[PDB]
Amino acid sequence: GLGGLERFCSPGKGRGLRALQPFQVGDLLFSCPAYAYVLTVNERGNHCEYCFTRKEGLSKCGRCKQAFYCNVECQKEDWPMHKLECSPMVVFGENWNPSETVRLTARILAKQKIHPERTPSEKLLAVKEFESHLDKLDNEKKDLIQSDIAALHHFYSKHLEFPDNDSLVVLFAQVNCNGFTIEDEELSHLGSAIFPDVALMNHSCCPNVIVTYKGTLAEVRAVQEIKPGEEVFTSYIDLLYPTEDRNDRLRDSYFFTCECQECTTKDKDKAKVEIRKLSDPPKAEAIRDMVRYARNVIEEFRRAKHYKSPSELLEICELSQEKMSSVFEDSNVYMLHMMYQAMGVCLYMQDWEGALQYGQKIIKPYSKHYPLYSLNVASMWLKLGRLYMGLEHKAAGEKALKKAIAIMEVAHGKDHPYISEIKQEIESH
Ligand SMILES: O=C(NCCCN1CCCC1)c1cc(-c2ccccc2N2CCN(CCc3ccc(Cl)c(Cl)c3)CC2)nc2n[nH]cc12
Ligand SMILES: C[S@@+](CC[C@H](N)C(=O)[O-])C[C@H]1O[C@@H](n2cnc3c(N)ncnc32)[C@H](O)[C@@H]1O
Ligand SMILES: [Zn+2]
Ligand SMILES: [Zn+2]
Ligand SMILES: [Zn+2]
Repeated sequence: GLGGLERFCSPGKGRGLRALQPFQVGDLLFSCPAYAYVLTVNERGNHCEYCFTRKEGLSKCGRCKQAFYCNVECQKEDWPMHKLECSPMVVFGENWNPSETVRLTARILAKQKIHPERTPSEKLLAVKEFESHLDKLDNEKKDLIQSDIAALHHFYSKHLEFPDNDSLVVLFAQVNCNGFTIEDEELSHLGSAIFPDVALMNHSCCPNVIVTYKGTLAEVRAVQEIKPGEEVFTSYIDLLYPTEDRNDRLRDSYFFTCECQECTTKDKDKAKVEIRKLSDPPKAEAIRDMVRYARNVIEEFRRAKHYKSPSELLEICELSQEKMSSVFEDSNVYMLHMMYQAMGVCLYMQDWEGALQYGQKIIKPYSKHYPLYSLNVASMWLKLGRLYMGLEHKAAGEKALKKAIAIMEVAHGKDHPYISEIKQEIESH
């Protein structure tokens, strides 16, 4: 196993990770190399397929022209995994579209055939031992898994010997329960991976650890002091939202209800759903209605970004904020979500001024709603800093870049390449 830690039976939480020694804020508890991993399609050409290094001048795979590498070594090392997609991409052509979940599951199957023995990524929890929640699956989820199984057979039958359908619904449910997405310093999606020992950790809305990535390596660092005997908890979800919203997401994606201090006390719920203080305050029924509206526009926008124009997307943000502002304060998390979505539309449109004015309204409430060390508030400071720097506002930029570094030093470690990059950005301008 891992030094200073141990696997244990967490009452009402199945298996978990327990500390056998003290850990201070910013200490690295452990690292876990990716068992299986996949670079997201939209990041091809930007990062090396094998090690996830973000570099200019990456070598293109001559066969498929859709895999990029640091050099010939990264290329040869990725071939046992790349071989699953190389020829299929050119033969299926435009028809090649398996979901990221399917791309990852294919590599797990390939890894199980090549390396059946326990890997260095499985010191405490093995891939085969993963929780699946098979018995909890409803018709909607079973249908989704069946769509994934059909795509797995459709695109990856060349090198893989598949187990029966029942073993594959168990596998896909394990991947849903235990899979990780890898994000960059701005929380932008890079890919998906399997980190078995990292999947041992249970959830808390007040976590004592944070997971970050150093290429394909997962790193676990304390964001609170951890004493011997204490369970080590990470957050599975976005902690901006009130208790009900967090537990709806936790029940839906992870089949459990959280009972952490935050969910029990609901301390942050009041400010998260802050109401405008006005002559004749809004009635309880007016609040519940606005909240119902808010959750519906979130869903509406999520669907809309796939097919609506950037001006239509901003229109939804601006109009929903207008309707909500009659009842809701600007610091209210539903206003924040729409402002964050509007900021993203500006960034894509390269409207740096527009992005900056949204970010400026988001950062103070973010700090108030998120825990002391948070990747979401670090990433927002970083975005804000780069916007200021880009728009020639160097003093405001250096200040925001340093605010981001202060959180990142705890979460990513002092020596993290993302911090060396940000420091080079402070140096240059
Ligand atoms: O890293 C992520 N979250 C942080 C905490 C992760 N840790 C890791 C150990 C504990 C928590 C994260 C991972 C994934 C991810 C990565 C790989 C494969 C499938 C992934 N997804 C899983 C969720 N699924 C949603 C719908 C669903 C749910 C259950 C079922 Cl059964 C079905 Cl059918 C469909 C979609 C696929 N995705 C994500 N999205 N947002 C966030 C996501
Ligand atoms: C990635 S696994 C974590 C390790 C898991 N406990 C095991 O024994 O394999 C995620 C699953 O653990 C359970 N879990 C995690 N955090 C929990 C919590 N705070 N309360 C209850 N169950 C939790 C849920 O069943 C969830 O789907
Ligand atoms: Zn590389
Ligand atoms: Zn290729
Ligand atoms: Zn909680």
